[PDB]
Order: sequence, then C-alpha cells, then structure tokens
Amino acid sequence: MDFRIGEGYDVHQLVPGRPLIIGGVTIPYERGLLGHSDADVLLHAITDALFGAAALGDIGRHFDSRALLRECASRVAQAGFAIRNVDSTIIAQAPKLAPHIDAMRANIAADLDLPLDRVNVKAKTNEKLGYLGRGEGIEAEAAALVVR
Amino acid sequence: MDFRIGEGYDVHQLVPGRPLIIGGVTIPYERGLLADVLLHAITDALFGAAALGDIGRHFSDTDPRFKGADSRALLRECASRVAQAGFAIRNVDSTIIAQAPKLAPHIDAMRANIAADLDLPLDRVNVKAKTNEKLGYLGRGEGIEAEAAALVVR
Amino acid sequence: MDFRIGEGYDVHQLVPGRPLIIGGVTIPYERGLLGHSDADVLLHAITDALFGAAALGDIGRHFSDDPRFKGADSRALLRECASRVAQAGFAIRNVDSTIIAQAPKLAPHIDAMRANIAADLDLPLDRVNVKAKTNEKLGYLGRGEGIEAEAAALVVR
Ligand SMILES: [Zn+2]
Ligand SMILES: [Zn+2]
Ligand SMILES: [Zn+2]
Repeated sequence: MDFRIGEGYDVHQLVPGRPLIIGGVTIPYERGLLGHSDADVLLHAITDALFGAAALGDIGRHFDSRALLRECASRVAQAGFAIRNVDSTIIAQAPKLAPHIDAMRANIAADLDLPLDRVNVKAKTNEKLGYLGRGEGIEAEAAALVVR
Repeated sequence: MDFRIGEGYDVHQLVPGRPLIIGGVTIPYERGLLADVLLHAITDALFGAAALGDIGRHFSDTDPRFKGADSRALLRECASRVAQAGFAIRNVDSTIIAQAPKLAPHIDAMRANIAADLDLPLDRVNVKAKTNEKLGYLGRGEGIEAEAAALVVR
Repeated sequence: MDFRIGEGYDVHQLVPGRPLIIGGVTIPYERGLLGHSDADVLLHAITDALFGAAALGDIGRHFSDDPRFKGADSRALLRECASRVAQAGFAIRNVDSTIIAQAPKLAPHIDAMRANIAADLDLPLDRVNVKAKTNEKLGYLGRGEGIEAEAAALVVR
C-alpha cells in the first residue's frame, strides 16, 4: 500500500540529418530529434516519471534510450519499487503518430517488464500553436505509478 | 489495490467568432476556442489510466457514430468504457491555463458538470485556473490549454 | 486505501531587480521571478497539486494574488496548504516535480529544494523529488523570459 506517483516532461528540437525515433520506433520523416543520446523524447519523459515516483532524482543526474529506460527500471527496482502502470502523451504537429503507437507501447512494456495493459501512449497535435505547432520540436509527457 | 494513473493534455486557438466553452460551461467573451479543452484533457487522462489508448482512437472525427457529439457525451461514453474494462474512478484533478477571461466564477459549474458525467461525488473532482503570466501564445490570448490527472482502480 | 492524485503548473516571468527564489532557495542571479508573492514557481506548482489532490480548489482560491500576500514567503503558503489538506482529512504520501529553465544552473540547488519541501510537508526526503530541465532552447523558456514548474502529488484520506 506504499504507492507513489511520478511525472515527467521532455522536449527536443526537430532537425535535418537525424532519424526520428520515438518510443523506440524509427518513424520515416525528413527530420529527427536532436540530443546527446538518440533523443527519444517519449522514453526520456517516461524515464523521468519513473525516477520521480521512486524519488531517485532525474535523467540528468543518472546519465540508446531503450537501454537507458531499462537501466532506469533496474534502479527503480533496486530501491524496492514495482512499477504498476505508465501513461504518456506525445505532442507533435507532424508526422502522424497513430500508426506507430502500438509498436511504442510494445517496446515500453518489454523494457519495463510490464504487460501491455499497464502501458499507454497517446498522441496529440498542438493545434498549430507555438514552436510545437510550427514543427520546431516534439514534446512528451508521462505519469507513472509505483509501489514499494 | 490495483490502482492506475492517467494524464491528459489539450490545447485550442482563441479567436473571435466562436463561443467559449470550457468544462461544459459557456463563458461570455469576445473570443472562443477553434473544442472543450478541459473535458478533452480529462477524457484523455481517463483512457490513459485504463490503458485504452486515447480520445483520437475512440472518437474519430472520421467516425459517424460520434459526428456532432458534445464533449460531455464523449466524456460519458469514455467513463462507460472505463467501467466495462473493469475500472472505477477515484478522482480527477485539472488545470486550465488562460490569460483571459477570469475563470474562478465558473469553476463550481465545471466541477458539477464533470462530476455528473463521471457519476462521481463532487469532492472527487477538482478544476484549477491559471494565467500564463503574459508569456507565450497562452500569455497573448492566442489559445487556452488544459491538463488533467486521473486515478482509477480495478 | 482512499488515494487521490493532484497535478500542478506554474510559470513566472524572469526580470531584473527581483530575488530568484525556487523551492525556497535564494539563488544568486541577476534576475528573479516576478509575482505578487516571492513568486516561487516550484512551491506554487506543488501547492496547487496538493490542493488539487484534496479537491480544495487552487492556490488562487486560498491565497489570492490581497496585500496580505505581497512579498509572502511561499514556504509559509505551502505549510498552510498542507495544514488545510490535513484538516480536510488527507495525509500526503509523495510529491514529484520538475523545474524548466534555460538559466541559471539548478542542479547545485536541487537537494536544498528537496529538503525545504520535505521539511514544509513533514515528509522524509525519500518521499520528495525535484527534477531540473532545460527546454532544449525552445520557446520563451528557451529565450529565458520565464521559468516553469510542474508537480504531482499523491495523498490518502
Ligand atoms: Zn530528452
Ligand atoms: Zn481538444
Ligand atoms: Zn506562482
């Protein structure tokens, strides 16, 4: 009954010459996300939500973004926590994300050793507003529930 | 003891020539949303907690089953789907971010609409109001955002 | 087993001539956050998440941007928030949060922020978390026009 919640945020710029990788899925696109890692904004947001729920700090303190997510899960477990569920949203004007959501969920559940029914990924546009609306970047946000 | 959490986001442009409807409430104002940003966010948080995908998967602008549906009917159908999936709703919290108009006078009405649609006691539904301190498109009154969190249990 | 969750958001402009106070920490810097109170964006977001979890409205309902709160210490506001949440019958189980800022560097101050929040909520450190982010050079955040914070809280009645 010792439940905890975590919340995470990430954003990266969309630039020429990078592959677009979100939720571990390589999505055909003219630009990709800019970062030191592969810049997987969704996995990063979920990673931060998991560190937050476990009160283990953040991705900046601790560190392929799937390997990092798998290591995050290891650290959460090390602290005595079990992951109960993850929910998330990706915000991008383009490209279309719906065809790729199922693969992302499958990847996240594998990396977190969760059944598919405890993992969720939602897709949003930003209604043409802000840097998101202009296609300058992609945001992700996440929530995680854990228990010790 | 099988609890789950969900989170939701929505945003729309604020322009003259549309009514302003938030949380099922029509608010007198010179501009409107181009589109109930609060109900959408809550709807998405509930689907998320149940791991049922999102509002786009359930209620396609394509689908004829829901053409013209009010954001409240969609919220009600969301809740029915959440229950059949085996989940009971424990609470909802949310924030509306808008530079104008003032939203405090309307909060109890929004809470009442949401609690009704989700068949929840009023004290398990919360709506919070923020400005964006004149920063960004929110700050310029070009759009309004909402965010939501939901706790459920199977 | 009567758990509830809350979520919070805040933002303030970054301006010359103001103290920069985040998570109760006074951070040396040429600019500070603008607000009616001390404009502690992180404590405000956490305060809203707590009121939200307890279904008690928001920081605007409880602490109106009244001369009673000009210059107000946002740690005193957070403690009063916690007092009201407890009066409503709720116990706090944990808090998580994120600060998004182009500058200054926040990592050196995070542990102090966590300690302040934990003291104010009468929680052990291992139930309080503060994460620091940049906005990867995007938007008004990327231009340093303001600082955002967001929070999540779990409580139980
Ligand atoms: Zn990232
Ligand atoms: Zn919407
Ligand atoms: Zn504030």
